[PDB]
Amino acid sequence: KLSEEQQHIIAILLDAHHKTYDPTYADFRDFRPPVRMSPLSMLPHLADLVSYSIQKVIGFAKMIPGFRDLTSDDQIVLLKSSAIEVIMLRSNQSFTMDDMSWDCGSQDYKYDVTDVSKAGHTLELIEPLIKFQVGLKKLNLHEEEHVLLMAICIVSPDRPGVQDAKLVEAIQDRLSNTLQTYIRCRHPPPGSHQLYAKMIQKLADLRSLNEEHSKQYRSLSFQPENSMKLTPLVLEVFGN
Amino acid sequence: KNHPMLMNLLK
Ligand SMILES: C=CC[Si](CC=C)(c1ccc(OC[C@@H](O)CCC(=O)O)c(C)c1)c1ccc(OCC(O)(CC)CC)c(C)c1
Repeated sequence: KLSEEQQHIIAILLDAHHKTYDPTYADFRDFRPPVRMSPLSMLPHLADLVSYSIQKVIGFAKMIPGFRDLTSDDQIVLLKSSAIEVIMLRSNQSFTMDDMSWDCGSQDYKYDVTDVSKAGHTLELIEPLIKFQVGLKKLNLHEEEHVLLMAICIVSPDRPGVQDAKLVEAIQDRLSNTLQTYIRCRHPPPGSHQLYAKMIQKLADLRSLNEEHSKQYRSLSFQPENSMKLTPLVLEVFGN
Repeated sequence: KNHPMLMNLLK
Protein backbone atom coordinates (compact mmCIF):
# COMPACT_ATOMS: atom_id res chain seq x y z
CA LYS A 1 0.00 0.00 0.00
CA LEU A 2 0.94 3.65 -0.57
CA SER A 3 3.08 4.70 2.40
CA GLU A 4 2.78 8.16 3.93
CA GLU A 5 6.17 9.07 2.46
CA GLN A 6 5.06 7.89 -0.99
CA GLN A 7 1.93 10.05 -1.10
CA HIS A 8 4.14 12.89 0.16
CA ILE A 9 6.46 12.35 -2.80
CA ILE A 10 3.50 12.36 -5.19
CA ALA A 11 2.14 15.57 -3.63
CA ILE A 12 5.56 17.24 -3.95
CA LEU A 13 5.92 16.21 -7.60
CA LEU A 14 2.36 17.23 -8.49
CA ASP A 15 2.97 20.67 -6.96
CA ALA A 16 6.39 21.03 -8.60
CA HIS A 17 4.81 20.37 -12.00
CA HIS A 18 2.05 22.95 -11.47
CA LYS A 19 4.70 25.51 -10.49
CA THR A 20 6.96 24.77 -13.48
CA TYR A 21 4.34 24.06 -16.18
CA ASP A 22 2.10 26.92 -17.28
CA PRO A 23 -0.95 25.70 -19.27
CA THR A 24 -1.78 29.31 -20.19
CA TYR A 25 1.36 29.45 -22.39
CA ALA A 26 1.42 33.17 -21.61
CA ASP A 27 5.21 33.47 -21.84
CA PHE A 28 5.22 32.41 -25.52
CA ARG A 29 4.71 36.08 -26.46
CA ASP A 30 8.29 36.73 -25.30
CA PHE A 31 9.84 34.28 -27.77
CA ARG A 32 11.13 35.34 -31.16
CA PRO A 33 8.22 35.26 -33.63
CA PRO A 34 7.39 32.00 -35.42
CA VAL A 35 8.15 32.11 -39.14
CA ARG A 36 6.39 29.52 -41.31
CA MET A 37 6.80 29.42 -45.09
CA SER A 38 14.44 25.99 -47.89
CA PRO A 39 15.26 28.17 -44.80
CA LEU A 40 15.22 26.94 -41.21
CA SER A 41 12.63 29.59 -40.46
CA MET A 42 11.30 28.06 -37.22
CA LEU A 43 14.72 27.85 -35.56
CA PRO A 44 14.66 31.24 -33.74
CA HIS A 45 11.19 30.65 -32.26
CA LEU A 46 11.81 27.01 -31.37
CA ALA A 47 15.23 27.77 -29.88
CA ASP A 48 13.51 30.18 -27.49
CA LEU A 49 10.79 27.57 -26.85
CA VAL A 50 13.39 24.91 -26.00
CA SER A 51 15.42 27.34 -23.87
CA TYR A 52 12.28 28.26 -21.91
CA SER A 53 11.39 24.63 -21.16
CA ILE A 54 14.95 23.77 -20.14
CA GLN A 55 14.47 26.43 -17.45
CA LYS A 56 11.16 24.85 -16.47
CA VAL A 57 12.76 21.39 -16.42
CA ILE A 58 15.55 22.61 -14.13
CA GLY A 59 12.95 24.12 -11.81
CA PHE A 60 11.04 20.84 -11.67
CA ALA A 61 14.19 18.81 -11.05
CA LYS A 62 15.23 20.98 -8.09
CA MET A 63 11.97 19.98 -6.34
CA ILE A 64 12.32 16.20 -6.82
CA PRO A 65 12.77 14.70 -3.32
CA GLY A 66 16.44 13.94 -2.79
CA PHE A 67 17.70 15.68 -5.95
CA ARG A 68 19.49 18.43 -4.01
CA ASP A 69 21.25 15.84 -1.87
CA LEU A 70 23.42 15.20 -4.94
CA THR A 71 26.56 17.12 -5.78
CA SER A 72 26.19 20.04 -8.16
CA ASP A 73 28.23 18.07 -10.70
CA ASP A 74 25.76 15.17 -10.59
CA GLN A 75 22.77 17.51 -10.82
CA ILE A 76 24.42 19.03 -13.90
CA VAL A 77 25.17 15.63 -15.45
CA LEU A 78 21.61 14.43 -14.84
CA LEU A 79 19.96 17.53 -16.31
CA LYS A 80 22.22 17.88 -19.37
CA SER A 81 21.49 14.29 -20.37
CA SER A 82 17.78 14.27 -19.50
CA ALA A 83 16.47 17.74 -20.41
CA ILE A 84 15.80 16.74 -24.03
CA GLU A 85 13.88 13.68 -22.79
CA VAL A 86 11.84 15.57 -20.19
CA ILE A 87 10.93 18.11 -22.87
CA MET A 88 9.64 15.23 -25.02
CA LEU A 89 7.67 13.92 -22.03
CA ARG A 90 6.24 17.25 -20.84
CA SER A 91 5.34 18.24 -24.41
CA ASN A 92 2.88 15.30 -24.45
CA GLN A 93 0.47 17.44 -22.39
CA SER A 94 -0.04 19.84 -25.32
CA PHE A 95 0.20 17.05 -27.90
CA THR A 96 -3.12 16.13 -29.53
CA MET A 97 -3.82 13.03 -31.60
CA ASP A 98 -6.57 14.76 -33.59
CA ASP A 99 -3.96 16.20 -35.98
CA MET A 100 -0.67 15.00 -34.38
CA SER A 101 0.30 18.51 -33.29
CA TRP A 102 1.51 20.25 -30.14
CA ASP A 103 -1.34 22.69 -29.48
CA CYS A 104 -0.16 25.39 -27.05
CA GLY A 105 -3.28 27.56 -27.02
CA SER A 106 -3.10 29.36 -30.37
CA GLN A 107 -2.53 28.70 -34.06
CA ASP A 108 0.72 30.68 -33.91
CA TYR A 109 1.82 28.36 -31.08
CA LYS A 110 0.42 25.14 -32.63
CA TYR A 111 3.36 22.99 -33.78
CA ASP A 112 3.28 20.05 -36.21
CA VAL A 113 5.93 17.99 -38.00
CA THR A 114 6.42 20.77 -40.57
CA ASP A 115 7.54 23.10 -37.78
CA VAL A 116 10.00 20.48 -36.51
CA SER A 117 11.33 20.26 -40.07
CA LYS A 118 11.69 24.06 -40.22
CA ALA A 119 14.09 23.82 -37.25
CA GLY A 120 16.51 21.55 -39.14
CA HIS A 121 15.38 18.09 -38.04
CA THR A 122 14.61 15.14 -40.32
CA LEU A 123 12.09 12.29 -40.26
CA GLU A 124 14.83 10.14 -38.68
CA LEU A 125 13.77 11.97 -35.51
CA ILE A 126 10.22 13.14 -36.26
CA GLU A 127 8.83 9.69 -37.12
CA PRO A 128 9.87 7.94 -33.85
CA LEU A 129 9.02 11.14 -31.94
CA ILE A 130 5.40 11.18 -33.13
CA LYS A 131 5.16 7.44 -32.49
CA PHE A 132 6.44 8.16 -28.98
CA GLN A 133 3.91 10.96 -28.42
CA VAL A 134 1.11 8.70 -29.68
CA GLY A 135 2.21 5.77 -27.53
CA LEU A 136 2.60 7.98 -24.46
CA LYS A 137 -0.85 9.48 -24.98
CA LYS A 138 -2.18 5.89 -25.30
CA LEU A 139 -1.05 5.13 -21.75
CA ASN A 140 -3.54 7.79 -20.55
CA LEU A 141 -1.31 8.36 -17.54
CA HIS A 142 -2.60 9.84 -14.33
CA GLU A 143 -0.92 13.18 -13.72
CA GLU A 144 0.62 11.44 -10.70
CA GLU A 145 2.22 8.94 -13.09
CA HIS A 146 3.17 11.70 -15.52
CA VAL A 147 5.16 13.67 -12.95
CA LEU A 148 6.64 10.47 -11.48
CA LEU A 149 7.94 9.44 -14.91
CA MET A 150 9.51 12.84 -15.53
CA ALA A 151 11.28 12.62 -12.16
CA ILE A 152 12.44 9.03 -12.72
CA CYS A 153 13.75 10.13 -16.13
CA ILE A 154 15.84 12.89 -14.52
CA VAL A 155 17.37 10.86 -11.68
CA SER A 156 18.76 7.99 -13.79
CA PRO A 157 21.94 6.35 -12.41
CA ASP A 158 23.28 5.22 -15.82
CA ARG A 159 23.69 8.67 -17.38
CA PRO A 160 27.27 9.22 -18.61
CA GLY A 161 29.46 11.08 -16.14
CA VAL A 162 27.44 10.38 -12.98
CA GLN A 163 29.74 10.26 -9.96
CA ASP A 164 27.56 9.08 -7.05
CA ALA A 165 25.60 6.45 -8.97
CA LYS A 166 24.80 4.80 -5.63
CA LEU A 167 22.87 7.87 -4.46
CA VAL A 168 21.23 8.49 -7.84
CA GLU A 169 19.92 4.91 -7.87
CA ALA A 170 18.66 5.15 -4.27
CA ILE A 171 16.76 8.33 -5.15
CA GLN A 172 15.31 6.81 -8.31
CA ASP A 173 14.32 3.63 -6.45
CA ARG A 174 12.11 5.55 -4.02
CA LEU A 175 10.48 7.19 -7.04
CA SER A 176 10.23 3.85 -8.85
CA ASN A 177 8.67 2.06 -5.88
CA THR A 178 6.33 5.03 -5.45
CA LEU A 179 5.17 4.75 -9.07
CA GLN A 180 4.75 0.96 -8.93
CA THR A 181 2.79 1.13 -5.68
CA TYR A 182 0.66 3.97 -7.07
CA ILE A 183 -0.26 1.94 -10.15
CA ARG A 184 -1.31 -1.02 -8.00
CA CYS A 185 -3.46 0.94 -5.54
CA ARG A 186 -4.77 3.88 -7.60
CA HIS A 187 -4.77 2.84 -11.28
CA PRO A 188 -7.75 0.53 -11.84
CA PRO A 189 -7.61 -2.32 -14.34
CA PRO A 190 -7.46 -2.75 -17.26
CA GLY A 191 -5.65 0.59 -17.56
CA SER A 192 -2.98 -0.60 -15.13
CA HIS A 193 -2.19 -3.78 -17.11
CA GLN A 194 1.59 -3.81 -17.66
CA LEU A 195 1.55 -0.05 -17.05
CA TYR A 196 4.88 0.13 -15.21
CA ALA A 197 6.60 -1.99 -17.85
CA LYS A 198 5.11 0.20 -20.59
CA MET A 199 6.28 3.35 -18.79
CA ILE A 200 9.82 1.99 -18.40
CA GLN A 201 9.72 1.13 -22.11
CA LYS A 202 9.01 4.81 -22.82
CA LEU A 203 12.20 5.63 -20.91
CA ALA A 204 14.00 3.32 -23.35
CA ASP A 205 12.25 5.03 -26.27
CA LEU A 206 13.52 8.32 -24.82
CA ARG A 207 17.15 7.16 -24.79
CA SER A 208 16.86 6.42 -28.51
CA LEU A 209 15.11 9.75 -29.15
CA ASN A 210 17.87 11.41 -27.10
CA GLU A 211 20.50 9.73 -29.28
CA GLU A 212 18.90 10.85 -32.54
CA HIS A 213 18.21 14.43 -31.42
CA SER A 214 21.75 14.79 -30.05
CA LYS A 215 23.24 13.67 -33.37
CA GLN A 216 21.02 15.99 -35.42
CA TYR A 217 21.61 18.82 -32.96
CA ARG A 218 25.38 18.31 -33.24
CA SER A 219 25.14 18.49 -37.03
CA LEU A 220 22.86 21.54 -36.92
CA SER A 221 24.86 23.41 -34.27
CA PHE A 222 28.13 22.82 -36.16
CA GLN A 223 27.02 25.43 -38.69
CA PRO A 224 27.79 28.76 -36.96
CA GLU A 225 24.89 30.50 -38.72
CA ASN A 226 22.57 28.01 -37.01
CA SER A 227 24.35 28.40 -33.65
CA MET A 228 23.65 32.14 -33.86
CA LYS A 229 19.88 31.61 -33.55
CA LEU A 230 20.22 29.34 -30.51
CA THR A 231 20.21 30.65 -26.97
CA PRO A 232 23.17 30.62 -24.55
CA LEU A 233 21.36 28.16 -22.27
CA VAL A 234 20.58 25.75 -25.13
CA LEU A 235 24.24 25.89 -26.18
CA GLU A 236 25.31 25.23 -22.60
CA VAL A 237 22.97 22.31 -21.95
CA PHE A 238 22.69 20.62 -25.35
CA GLY A 239 26.30 21.37 -26.31
CA ASN A 240 28.50 23.71 -28.37
CA LYS B 1 33.29 25.74 -14.03
CA ASN B 2 31.86 25.21 -17.52
CA HIS B 3 28.06 25.31 -16.91
CA PRO B 4 27.62 28.64 -15.10
CA MET B 5 24.02 29.22 -16.18
CA LEU B 6 22.94 25.68 -15.30
CA MET B 7 24.70 25.99 -11.93
CA ASN B 8 23.07 29.37 -11.28
CA LEU B 9 19.62 28.00 -12.14
CA LEU B 10 20.30 25.13 -9.70
CA LYS B 11 20.80 27.76 -6.96
C1 LIG C 1 7.88 22.15 -33.38
C2 LIG C 1 8.10 21.21 -32.52
C3 LIG C 1 7.57 21.39 -31.13
SI1 LIG C 1 8.66 20.54 -29.87
C4 LIG C 1 8.32 18.70 -29.97
C5 LIG C 1 8.81 18.00 -28.72
C6 LIG C 1 9.93 17.35 -28.70
C7 LIG C 1 8.07 21.27 -28.23
C8 LIG C 1 6.73 21.43 -28.03
C9 LIG C 1 6.23 21.96 -26.87
C10 LIG C 1 7.06 22.36 -25.85
O1 LIG C 1 6.49 22.89 -24.69
C11 LIG C 1 7.01 22.42 -23.49
C12 LIG C 1 6.43 23.00 -22.19
O2 LIG C 1 7.34 22.92 -21.12
C13 LIG C 1 6.10 24.47 -22.29
C14 LIG C 1 5.17 24.78 -21.14
C15 LIG C 1 5.86 25.28 -19.88
O3 LIG C 1 6.85 24.69 -19.40
O4 LIG C 1 5.42 26.29 -19.30
C16 LIG C 1 8.41 22.21 -26.07
C17 LIG C 1 9.41 22.61 -25.02
C18 LIG C 1 8.91 21.68 -27.23
C19 LIG C 1 10.48 20.85 -30.19
C20 LIG C 1 10.92 21.59 -31.27
C21 LIG C 1 12.27 21.79 -31.48
C22 LIG C 1 13.18 21.26 -30.62
O5 LIG C 1 14.54 21.42 -30.78
C23 LIG C 1 14.99 22.10 -31.89
C24 LIG C 1 16.50 22.18 -31.82
O6 LIG C 1 17.05 20.93 -31.83
C25 LIG C 1 17.04 23.00 -32.98
C26 LIG C 1 18.54 22.87 -33.07
C27 LIG C 1 16.97 22.79 -30.51
C28 LIG C 1 16.52 24.23 -30.37
C29 LIG C 1 12.74 20.51 -29.56
C30 LIG C 1 13.75 19.92 -28.61
C31 LIG C 1 11.41 20.31 -29.35
